[PDB]
Amino acid sequence: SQKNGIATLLQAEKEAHEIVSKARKYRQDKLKQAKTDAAKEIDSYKIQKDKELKEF
Amino acid sequence: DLSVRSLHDIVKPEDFVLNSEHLTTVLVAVPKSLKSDFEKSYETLSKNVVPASASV
Repeated sequence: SQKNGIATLLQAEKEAHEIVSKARKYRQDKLKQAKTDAAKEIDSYKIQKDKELKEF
Repeated sequence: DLSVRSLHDIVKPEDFVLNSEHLTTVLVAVPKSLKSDFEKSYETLSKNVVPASASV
């Protein structure tokens, strides 16, 4: 009966590893999400200094 | 004699699973007289074991 519990343990091991692969994909995507969150935020801070320099 | 020899001619994908870090493969050489003691004490030999693996 080892050929059934070994296959079920292998399928449960791959299904357990798939959540770690998805967590690694989300952790890989969060670093690009932070850089997009800063690159989308600097452009609103540049135009305030440019409009303040033009008004000054 | 099983002291320096390693199984490399009778290995299959249903007796040794090393595709994940959760499960591993450990070989235990026992005598002919100590087969029932290793089969009965195989569950109590270590925690987190796989049952139904007592086979020649």
